[PDB]
Amino acid sequence: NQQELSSVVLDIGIISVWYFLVMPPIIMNWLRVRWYRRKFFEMYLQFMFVFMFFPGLLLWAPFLNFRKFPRDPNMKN
Amino acid sequence: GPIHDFLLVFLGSGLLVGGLGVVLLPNPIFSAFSLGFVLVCISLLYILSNSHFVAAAQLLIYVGAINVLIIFAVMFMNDSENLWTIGNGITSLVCTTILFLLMSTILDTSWYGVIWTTKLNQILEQDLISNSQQIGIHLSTDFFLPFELISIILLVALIGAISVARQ
Amino acid sequence: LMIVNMGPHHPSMHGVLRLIVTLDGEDVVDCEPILGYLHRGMEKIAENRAIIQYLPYVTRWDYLATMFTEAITVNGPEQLGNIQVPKRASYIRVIMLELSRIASHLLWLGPFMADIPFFYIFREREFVYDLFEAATGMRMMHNFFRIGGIAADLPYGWIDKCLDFCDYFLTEVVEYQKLITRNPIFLERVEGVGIIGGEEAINWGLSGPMLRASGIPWDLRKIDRYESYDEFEWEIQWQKQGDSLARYLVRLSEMTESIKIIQQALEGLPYRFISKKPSPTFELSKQELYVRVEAPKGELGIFLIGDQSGFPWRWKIRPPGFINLQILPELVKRMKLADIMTILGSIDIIMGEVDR
Amino acid sequence: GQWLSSVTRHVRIYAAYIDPETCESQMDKLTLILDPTEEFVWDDESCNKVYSYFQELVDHYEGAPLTEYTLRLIGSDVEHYIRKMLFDGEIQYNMDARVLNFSMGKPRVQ
Amino acid sequence: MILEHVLVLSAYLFLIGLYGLITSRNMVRALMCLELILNAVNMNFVTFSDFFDNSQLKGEIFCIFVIAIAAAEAAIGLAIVSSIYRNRK
Amino acid sequence: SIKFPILDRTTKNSVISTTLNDLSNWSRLSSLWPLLYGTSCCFIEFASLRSSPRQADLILTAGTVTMKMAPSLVRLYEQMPEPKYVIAMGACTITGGMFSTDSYSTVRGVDKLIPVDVYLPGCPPKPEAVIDAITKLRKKIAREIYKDRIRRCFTTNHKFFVVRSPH
Amino acid sequence: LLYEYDIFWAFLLISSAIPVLAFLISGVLSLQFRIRYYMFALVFVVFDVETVFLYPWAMSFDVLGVSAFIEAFIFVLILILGLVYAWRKGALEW
Amino acid sequence: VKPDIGQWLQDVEEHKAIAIYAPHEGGYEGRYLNRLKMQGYYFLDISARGLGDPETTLLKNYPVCPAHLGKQPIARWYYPPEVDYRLAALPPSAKGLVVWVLEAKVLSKSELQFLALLPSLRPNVRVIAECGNWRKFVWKPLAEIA
Amino acid sequence: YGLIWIFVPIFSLVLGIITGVLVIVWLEREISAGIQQPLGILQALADGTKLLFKENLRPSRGNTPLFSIGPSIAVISILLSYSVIPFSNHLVLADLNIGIFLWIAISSIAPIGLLMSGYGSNNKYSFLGGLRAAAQSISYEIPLTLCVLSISLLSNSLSTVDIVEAQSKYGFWGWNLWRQPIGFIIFLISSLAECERLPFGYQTEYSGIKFGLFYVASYLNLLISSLFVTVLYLGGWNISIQIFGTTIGIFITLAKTYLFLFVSIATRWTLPRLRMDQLLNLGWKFLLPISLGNLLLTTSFQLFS
Ligand code: SF4
Repeated sequence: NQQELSSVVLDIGIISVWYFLVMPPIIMNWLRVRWYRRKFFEMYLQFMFVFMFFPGLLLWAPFLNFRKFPRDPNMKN
Repeated sequence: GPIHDFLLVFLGSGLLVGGLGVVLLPNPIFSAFSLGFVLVCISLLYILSNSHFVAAAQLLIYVGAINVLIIFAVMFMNDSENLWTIGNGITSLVCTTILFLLMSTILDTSWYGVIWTTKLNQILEQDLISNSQQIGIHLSTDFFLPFELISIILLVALIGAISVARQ
Repeated sequence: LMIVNMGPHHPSMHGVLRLIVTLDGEDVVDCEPILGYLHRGMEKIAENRAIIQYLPYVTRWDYLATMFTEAITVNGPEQLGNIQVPKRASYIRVIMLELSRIASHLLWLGPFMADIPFFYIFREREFVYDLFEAATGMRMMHNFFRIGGIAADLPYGWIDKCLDFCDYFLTEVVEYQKLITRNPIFLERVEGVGIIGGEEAINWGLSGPMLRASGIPWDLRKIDRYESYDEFEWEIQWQKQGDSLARYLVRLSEMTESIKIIQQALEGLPYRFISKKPSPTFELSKQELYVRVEAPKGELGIFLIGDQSGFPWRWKIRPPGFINLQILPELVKRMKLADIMTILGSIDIIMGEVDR
Repeated sequence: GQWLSSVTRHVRIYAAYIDPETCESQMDKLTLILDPTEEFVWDDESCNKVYSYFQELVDHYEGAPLTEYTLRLIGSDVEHYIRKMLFDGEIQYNMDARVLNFSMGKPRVQ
Repeated sequence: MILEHVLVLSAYLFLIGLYGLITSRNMVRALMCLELILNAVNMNFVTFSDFFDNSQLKGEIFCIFVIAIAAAEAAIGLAIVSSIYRNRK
Repeated sequence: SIKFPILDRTTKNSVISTTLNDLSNWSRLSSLWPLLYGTSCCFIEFASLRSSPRQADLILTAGTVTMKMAPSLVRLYEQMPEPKYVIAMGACTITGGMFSTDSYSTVRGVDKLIPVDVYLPGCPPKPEAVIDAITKLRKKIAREIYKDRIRRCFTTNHKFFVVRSPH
Repeated sequence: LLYEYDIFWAFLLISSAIPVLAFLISGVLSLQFRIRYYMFALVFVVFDVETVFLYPWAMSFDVLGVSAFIEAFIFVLILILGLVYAWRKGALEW
Repeated sequence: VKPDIGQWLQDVEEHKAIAIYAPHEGGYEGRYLNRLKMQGYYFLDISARGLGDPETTLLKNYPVCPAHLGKQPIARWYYPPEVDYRLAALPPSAKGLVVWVLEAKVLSKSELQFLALLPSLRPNVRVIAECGNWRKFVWKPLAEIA
Repeated sequence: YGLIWIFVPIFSLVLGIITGVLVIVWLEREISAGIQQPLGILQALADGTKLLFKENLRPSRGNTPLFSIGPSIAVISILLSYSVIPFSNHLVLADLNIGIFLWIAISSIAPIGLLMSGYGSNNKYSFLGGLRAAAQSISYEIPLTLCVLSISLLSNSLSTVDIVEAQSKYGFWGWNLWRQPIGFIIFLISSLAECERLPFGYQTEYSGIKFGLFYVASYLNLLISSLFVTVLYLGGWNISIQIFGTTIGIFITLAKTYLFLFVSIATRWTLPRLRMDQLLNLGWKFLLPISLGNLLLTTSFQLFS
């Protein structure tokens, strides 16, 4: 019988869309750019981070755009 | 409300058909797993009976410790064989008449009228509310003597099970 | 006495074999090894093919070390025709044969440590196959053994990688040696099995690690003066602890002895690729010649009765590990289902030379 | 062990208690399972003809011990009979499986 | 409030396990029926403690004790059955 | 000379059903997970790239198959019967390999034993060849739309007793 | 009172209806005699009942002094004497 | 990924010769082949990694030449053609076209790819579904370089 | 309103544990890609749909109800005990006066599912494997509940939210790492060893959806053992040495369960099988007496408290 909050809208939905939109591309980018430049301490904390930060990566799992150009090539397709 | 007592009647029907599965199935394995279903329903009835440490204690001890060894001995099938094991005319007669006495005893008794009485020793002493704490204070020092006795009973049960089951 | 089926897809990966046991309880007591699974019929086809046509066929026998098979099947016609191999190509053959012995023992202890991981040995194995690619060009399917020696010459990068292999390899070997002294689960899970002694391993059929497990300094190439073995450093394992860890010390000492032979042969260089090549095609004679070489599993053998034709009249192979498979019916009597994995590991066998 | 058969494409001996498609346990009832992989057409009248031909072949070819060598011989000449039946056009192909490798060769313009 | 129906279910168990305890081919089916009888008495004690005795949980304490003794009985009965299974061939 | 299919129509022509078919087919083309099946010269690719013999429907035959291997192999395909197919990853699962002329106890390919989608060059290629093979197979399954769930059993049998002579 | 486990009944209902529904959507859309482990379970059952006794005592030990301490000390003394019996006999043997 | 558009079907019914520029990143290639198969068509496979003289293989009944293992004779027989027998491999009438799925853009010779695309213009029921040298994305460029 | 607000913590918890078992699958794949050297995140859902869309594969044995409910009870024996985890000071599913005791009961009904699996499969392979799996679930239960009992004896409470609060009084040293590291080692070996992971089948007739049920049941067993590692020894939401406290506390406990996932998978890859004899030698003659020993130690130690 408390109702300590009394907020109708835009309290946790804002934090939910923040954590589900701003976080996962930077998290996946840190997974990309630090794939080799890491200590096993760093890989340990990155594994803990990607374990903590899983279900936001659902809108970024099929999409992959800036991933493959290890040269200076031309689109000769 | 109605979901509570309808869940009670559902557990009753499932538990009675599981018990008839214990009694009247050709496979003893099927009977043992119907016993497991019955004891899950017993634990759910004890949850319904507001006795939750009792509920998970019966769930812990009586399929997790009993029915494992039951199904061990049932899959290791051994051998086959006035209240005595002589049936088809005796146990049906005494079963029906003791069933009729118990149905005329339970149904023809105003139980809630008796719940209205002896109400002073269930007013739930205010300084504690928690069920497992109350079980522990009534079990450790109040009924101290059977608590000390089942230690001896299970000691002798373990020692006799070793001295028999090895041979 | 519930009969185990012992199916084709084993929980381990050491070939396909059949080891039906009555196993009263968990104690296995009676073994009936059924074979014939990975069978090709090498003898009749080898009678139907020439030496240059059964010479691609010598790859399906001990493919964890393919240098031994083609080495003995080319050393057959060399001593048969009495054609001299020069010292340079013969010593490079010694180096690559001991490197294949290294490869055979490490590719034994890889999946053996996996059953009882893969990249703990594959860090070495990538440079090992780089050495095989710089030596002949293939991974394990080389065809580079002629009468005069190696079919090609060594390039200028392979001798540098051979110089670098010693301080690339021996350090991780001695880092892998201390594990059995440290880790007591190898002191408690493979300890005990292998209770045969020396007077009994000579008695049945045994050779290789099962014969050197009893403290016998046994070697074919030391008894038979072959490839100047008494010039190089030798230490044949006289380890007399008997059991499976005695066999593991046997295999560590054999790898270290081969490391010492290659390390003394790094700067030897005493001489062309193939001596006596006037013509591409030749024949064979008719003698009574049984040639053998020191296998990593113990006395691989080639039996030959000639035809004075293009085809050999008789071509029978004595594989080391198949004679070494006879002792498990006697090493099955008082062990467990958790022990037979260690048994079929410590035999050190693949089914390529078994059925053949 | 318990399996005693010489099972290939379109010929499977399967001497077991198999009335329906549920396998079992093992007996003298040789259940000839034909076309596991859906490789040809196999109309029901032609299947009855091939099954009757196989029945006549196992009736005239028995009398010796029905061990595995007779099973190899009878599956082999049953496959010869199926090949000479499909070559004469009694058995067309399928083109409803995911391979259709034309296992007996393409029919010519001859 | 039909909550007195769980007593009727208790008496149903107490009759069916007793019927299975009389007519039983082997021993372990009758032992399981005996365990259903101990369940019937057990849920009777739990129901009566729920209805009447909630300050002291005397019915629930006795539930703990009767399930302990049910465990001991089942353990020794299966020990006897297993010793029979050893002593037959 | 082939047979004729039915080819009536495509009943599941909504956007949701074809979307679910495409997603389930692409996820089916994504999750290979072979039961390995090595035990031969093609086992060597496993270290560079379960145990329940009814689980993994997407097995590739990476082994030298013989005549004595064939009854267990067709039994294992009976243990993977309906959903998926096998990939021949050996010249001996294709043509009998290097012993295609004169070998008696070696089958000339499993192309007379089991339906095969993809044929390999055979003897241990590079470890990315199996990756290209499963990618091709993924392109093959992506062409498949689960055949619109269209089902036929032959059931050819004689109930006359054979002229048997056991041991 | 149906407040402690009021969400737990719905949790049970969802979790119990989901495997049968999974079976429906998967069906529409496409003699040993070893008694050593028996003997382990036979020691297990009585040690498990003794743990069940140890559960509400340690729940309710805070309100009680050294008296409940020596109560369960005698109890676990019986327990460890049965365990030493299990050591010294042919009980585990594995 | 998964851009919901049947524009590749419009390309295959308009141009019928498109280089499927798509990686080795799993099976993201057969979904348009599955949409062509669900339209009532029939699709069969080929590969240009070992296909030489492609117009002489799709037509003109290229020879069988069974590989004898030193035991049988040469037996120079004439096997039926690739796509003529595939047009003969359409038993019903509802099959509108035949898709020829080609999955090898390398070792292909630009001239012979134009010859094979002209052979897709020879029969009206033939669809060329060649590869596109494995780009990173999914691109359906037509036969312009060939 | 009468059921939506009640259903949505259950729904959010089921979605959370599905994401967690996705984490465990791809995280064992990531540690295997570290020790063995994007699309891969959805590859685990592709695995789940490959195991989902399959054949029923029922043989001719007449145990069809037990064949149905075998892997079902094997799933229930983990899934029913996710109502137990205090991720923060809030967002626990129930108040749950007996916190970990219900988990011990639901983890103790797992050999019922193991024996139902051993009988649902008409194979002596899975028969012997169900006997072994049920026997090791039985055998490793006693030091498990012993160290459970010792932690609940330190806290003098069984309800998990109370013990999670109770660990934060002395501070960083107030956790049960510095109170019972011996019992922590007990809970480590009991957590890793029980789920057929640290030592080692029995699915030789279960396929299709039932194989996926055993799959998700094993990895959810790993999930719930890891979450009890968090709420017993490492702490629930406290880092001492409104709405945002819940959001940071769920991150704290997920970092702790990721820590235990990395430790558990690494210890799996660096230890072999105990070969089934040292397994029982451990759990009966060694692990159970030392669990009783540190039970006696924590029993003597709570006299002054
Ligand atoms: S084709 Fe050769 S390498 Fe491949 S599996 Fe067969 S025998 Fe082995």
